[PDB]
Amino acid sequence: TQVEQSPQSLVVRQGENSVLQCNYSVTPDNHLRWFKQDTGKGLVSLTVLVDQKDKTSNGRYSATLDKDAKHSTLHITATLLDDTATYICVVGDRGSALGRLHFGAGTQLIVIPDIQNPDPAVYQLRDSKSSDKSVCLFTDFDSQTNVSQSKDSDVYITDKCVLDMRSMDFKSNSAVAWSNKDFACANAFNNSIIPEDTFFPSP
Amino acid sequence: VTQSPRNKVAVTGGKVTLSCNQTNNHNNMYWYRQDTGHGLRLIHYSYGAGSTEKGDIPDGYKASRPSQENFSLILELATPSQTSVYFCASGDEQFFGPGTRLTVLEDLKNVFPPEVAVFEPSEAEISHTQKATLVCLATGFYPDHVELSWWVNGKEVHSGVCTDPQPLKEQPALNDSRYALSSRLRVSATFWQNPRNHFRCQVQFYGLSENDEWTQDRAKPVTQIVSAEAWGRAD
Amino acid sequence: NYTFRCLQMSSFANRSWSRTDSVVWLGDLQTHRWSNDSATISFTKPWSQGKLSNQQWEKLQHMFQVYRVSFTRDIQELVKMMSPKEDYPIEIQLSAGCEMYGNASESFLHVAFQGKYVVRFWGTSWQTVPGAPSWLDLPIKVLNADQGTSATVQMLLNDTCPLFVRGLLEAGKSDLEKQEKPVAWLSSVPSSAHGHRQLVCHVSGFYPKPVWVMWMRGDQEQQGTHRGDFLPNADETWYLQATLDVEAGEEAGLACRVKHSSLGGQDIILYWGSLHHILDAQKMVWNHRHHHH
Amino acid sequence: IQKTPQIQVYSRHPPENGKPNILNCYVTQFHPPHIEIQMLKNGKKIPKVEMSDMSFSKDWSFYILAHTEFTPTETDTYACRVKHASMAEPKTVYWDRDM
Ligand SMILES: CCCCC/C=C/C/C=C\CCCCCCCCCC(=O)N[C@@H](CO[C@H]1O[C@H](CO)[C@H](O)[C@H](O)[C@H]1O)[C@H](O)[C@H](O)CCCCCCCCCCCCCC
Ligand SMILES: *[C@@H]1O[C@H](CO)[C@@H](O[C@@H]2O[C@H](CO)[C@@H](O)[C@H](O)[C@H]2NC(C)=O)[C@H](O)[C@H]1NC(C)=O
Repeated sequence: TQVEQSPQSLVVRQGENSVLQCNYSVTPDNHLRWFKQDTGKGLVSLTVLVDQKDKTSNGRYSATLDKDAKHSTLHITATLLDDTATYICVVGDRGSALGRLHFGAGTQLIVIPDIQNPDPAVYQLRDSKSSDKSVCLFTDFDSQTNVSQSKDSDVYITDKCVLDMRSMDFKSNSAVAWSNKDFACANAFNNSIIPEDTFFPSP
Repeated sequence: VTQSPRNKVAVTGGKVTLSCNQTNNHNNMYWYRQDTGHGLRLIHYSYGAGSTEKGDIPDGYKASRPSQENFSLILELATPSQTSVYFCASGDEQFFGPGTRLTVLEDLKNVFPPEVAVFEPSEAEISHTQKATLVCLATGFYPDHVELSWWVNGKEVHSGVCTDPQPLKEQPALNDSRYALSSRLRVSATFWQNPRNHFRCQVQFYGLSENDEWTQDRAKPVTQIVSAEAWGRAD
Repeated sequence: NYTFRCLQMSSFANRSWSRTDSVVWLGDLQTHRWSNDSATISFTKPWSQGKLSNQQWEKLQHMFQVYRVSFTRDIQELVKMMSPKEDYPIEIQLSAGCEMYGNASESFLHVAFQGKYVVRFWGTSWQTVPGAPSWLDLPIKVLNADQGTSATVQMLLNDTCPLFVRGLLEAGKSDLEKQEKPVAWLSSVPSSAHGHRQLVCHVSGFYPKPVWVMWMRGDQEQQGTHRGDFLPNADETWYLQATLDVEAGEEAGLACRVKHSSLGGQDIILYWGSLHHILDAQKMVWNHRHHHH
Repeated sequence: IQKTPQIQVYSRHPPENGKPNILNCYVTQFHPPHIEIQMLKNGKKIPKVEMSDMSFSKDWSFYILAHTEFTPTETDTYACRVKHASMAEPKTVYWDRDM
C-alpha cells in the first residue's frame, strides 16, 4: 500500500499525550490531511499540511509534515475520553480537481479513564419482568483491569465499557455477564483477574 | 452531504441502490468503501451532471448522476463480498457523508430480530455507591444491524449511558451465529427510587422490507423497534 | 540572438494508450533527447549538462520525471471531464523555451491541441489564446487552481530557463562557433515550361546555416535564381540548392557563386561547361528512371 | 485537419558512381506524428537505416530525417516509401540526383 500508518491501535491514559505516525510513498505528494472518524460515523477533517516542511496546529491537535522523509505525525496533547476514534492519514497527489486521494488503513485510538477511586464490585440484576432471568454487573474497577472472555460456550461475558456521568464528573468501567445455565454471579468473571477488595454481595 | 439508506440488509442477487445527496454546488462526487485492514477505496466518481467514471474497484458496481445534487451507486447483482461500509464524498478538499452499512446475505432464512430485556439495579449497589445501574440486553438477532438508545421519561439520554462497541457471537463456532448486545444507563440512587421516573430501552433493528418475499412459519423479520421498559422502585 | 527550445509531442490514441516524446534544441543543435521508451533525459552533446552540477541536474531531471507521468494522467482526466465534447485520438504539442539577448531574455510556453495553438502560460496562469475554442474555458479553470504547478512553471520560465541557457552557451561555445566548408556540384532538369531547362546548384555540407548562393553572368546576378529550403544532414550540416530556369542555349557563360563564412573570401565559383563540370557530370550518369515527371 | 507528408530524397556528397555515400530522406509537413518511413534498394528495403528524433516546426507540422549509407550506380535505384494516415496508399519517392 501507498499510505502506511502506525500503530495498528494505540491505548493512552486520559489526560496524556498521544502520538500517531504516517508514512507514504505517493508520488507526487501535494498535501496531507488527518481525518477523525468516530465509531459509526463519517470522516471529519482535523488539519492539512501543504508545504515541503509544514507544521500545523488546531486545538489539542497539532501536526507536522516532512515531504523529503515522506512522513507525518499527529499529536494529541491532553487526551480526552471523547477522542476515542479512528484516525486516518490521507495524501492527495494533485493540487486540483483532477487529484486522487490515497487513504491509510487508520489508527484506532482508545483512551482509558483515570479512575480516581476504584470501588470494584460484582452485582446481580434481575429482569424487569421475571425473577428467573438475571445478569452479572462487574463495575467500578480501575482501567488496569482487563476483562477476559468466556471459556464456556454457554456463558456470555462482554468487553469493558466506560460510562460518563456528565453532571457529576464520574466515570466508571463495567462488564456484563450472563448464562442460560450452577452459574453463580461471584464466579462469573473467573476467567479474568479480579482485584482483592472486589465486593461480592450475597444473592 | 446526506446518505440514504443508513442501513441495509440485502440478499444475494438482489438490486440495491445507495443514494447520495449534497447541496454545496460541487461538480465532483465520489463513492468509496471501507473494509477493516484497508482504508477507503474508490469505486465510482463523477466530474459533473451526466458523468460517471470507474475507480480502483468498480466491479459489481454501477454509477449514475442524474443531477448536480445526486449521485447513486447501483448494484445490479449483489454479492456477499459486497458487504461493506460505503462512504460518499463531494468537493474539489473532499467532504465525506455519514456512511452506509450494507450487509448482503446468501439466505434470509437466518434473519432474526432482537429479544430485549431491561435489568433493574441491585439493592447492594444502591446502598454501597448511592448510584443505580440499569443493564439492557438485546439478544438473538442477525445480522448485527442494531441502534440502541435509552429513553428516560420520553427523552433520549446520552449522559450515564455506555453501549458495547461490538456485539458478541452467541455461538462463536458458527459462521452464521446470532448476536447479542448489552448497554448500561447509570443514575443516582434517589433518581431510581422515584416511582414517577420511567425507563425504556429502544433497539432499532434493521431487517427485511416489503419487496423481500417471505414464506416461513415465523413472523416476517422486518425492520422494527423492540423495546423493554422499567419503572422506578421506592421499595 | 539565440533561441532555446524544448519541444514535446504527446499522442493519446484512446482511454489507455499514450506516449510522450520530447527533444531539446539550442539555436539549431539538438542537445537533449527523451523518448517515451526511456525514463531518463539523455545528453546528445558532451556539454548538454551546461554549467550545472550532478545534484543540480538530478533535481531538474526528477522534476520532469514527475511531470511526464502527471501530464499524461491529467489530460486523460480532462478528456473524461469533457466526455461527450472532445474524444480520442488527441494530439498535444508543447513548445517551451526562452530567447537570449546584454544579460536579458524572454521566456515562453506554448501548447497546441490537434495541431492548433490554443494555450500559453502568461505570468502566473494558463491562458486561452484569442481564437481558441470556447470549451477550453473550464479545463483552464481546473489547471489554474493548482498553486503548486504555477509556482514551479514560473520558477522555470522566469529564472531557470535563462540561468541554464547561459551555461549551455559557454559550455557549447566551441561547437556553436564551428566552421564547416560547403562543397558544390551542378546539374540540370527539364523545366515545367516547353523548351526550358532548370539548372541546379547543389551546395551541401556547410555549417553554420547562413549562406549566399547565386547564378550570375560575370558581374550580374541572375534575378531568376530561386533559393530552396535548407535541408538537414546527419552530421548536423546543411544542404541547399539554388536553381535557375533558362531557355536551352543560355546555359553556357553562367556560373554558380557560393559565399560562406568558412571560406573567408575565397568564394566557390562553378562554371557551367568547365572541364570540371564536364568531368563531374560523366561521373553521375544513370538510366534516368524513375525521374520526377 | 490532417496534413500530408512531403518527401525529399537527396545525397550527402556529390553523386559519383561507385563511391560510398549517404542518402538522406527528409519528410516534412505531416500531422499526426505516427509515420512509417522506409528506404529501399531496388524495391527491397535497406536494413541499416538510421533515423533522427522527430520534431515540429513553427507551423506545428512534424518533420524527421531518415538517412542511410549507400553506393550510387547507373542502374541501382533508390527510393523512400512513406506510410501515413493522411494517405490511402503509401507514397514512394525515388531518388533523382539531377534534382
Ligand atoms: C531544460 C531542459 C529540459 C529537458 C526536458 C524537456 C522537456 C520538454 C517537455 C516539457 C517542457 C515544458 C515544461 C512543463 C512545465 C512543468 C511543470 C512542473 C509541475 C508539475 O510537475 N506539475 C504536475 C504535477 O503537479 C503535482 O505535483 C507537484 C509536486 O510534484 C505539486 O504538488 C502540484 O501541486 C501537484 O498538482 C501537474 O499534474 C500538472 O498538471 C502537469 C500538466 C501541465 C502541462 C500543461 C497542460 C497543457 C494545457 C492544455 C490542456 C488541454 C487539454 C484538453 C483535453
Ligand atoms: C514571473 O514573472 C512574471 C512577469 O514576467 C510575473 O507575473 C506577474 O505577477 C504579478 C504578481 O504575481 C502580477 O501582478 C502581474 O500581472 C504578472 N504579470 C503578467 C505579465 O502576467 C510573476 O509574478 C513572476 N513569478 C515569479 C515566481 O517570479
